[PDB]
Amino acid sequence: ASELYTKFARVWIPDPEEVWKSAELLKDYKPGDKVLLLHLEEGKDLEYRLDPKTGELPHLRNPDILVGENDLTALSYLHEPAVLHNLRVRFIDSK
Amino acid sequence: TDDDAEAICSMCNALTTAQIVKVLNLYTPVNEFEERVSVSFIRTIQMR
Repeated sequence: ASELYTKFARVWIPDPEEVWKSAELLKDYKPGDKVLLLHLEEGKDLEYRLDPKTGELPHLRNPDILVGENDLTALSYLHEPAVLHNLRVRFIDSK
Repeated sequence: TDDDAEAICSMCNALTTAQIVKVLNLYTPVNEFEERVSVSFIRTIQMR
C-alpha cells in the first residue's frame, strides 16, 4: 500500500542482466506517481519511471533480518525475487 | 575483524575446523544490529 512505500525503502526493479535488482527509494513515495527516484546498487541514482495504468510498484525488498531463514514462507513480502535472493544467499553465503 | 579471527582460532583448540566453519556458516543475526558472517572471514578462518 501507500503506507508501505516510504523514503529509504528497497524495491526490486526487473532488469535484463539480473531478473530483479535491488534499489533504494530516496524520493518519498507519491500515490499515483508516474516516476520515482531510485538509487541503484551501482551507486548511480536512477529516475525509474512507473506505469500508472497497468504497472504496479516494484515488490518491496524484505528486511535483511528475515534473509537467511530456513523457511521461504518466513519472508514477509513473499514474491519471486525475494525467494531468488534468499535461495542465492543460502546456496552461496550459507553454502 | 581478522585480528579477532586469529584469537578465535587460538582459543577454539578443542573443536575441529569442520565444526568451526559450519557454525560460522550457519550463524544467524537474531536482532537488527547483528550482521551475517562475511565470506572473507570464512576464508581467513579456513586458511589460518
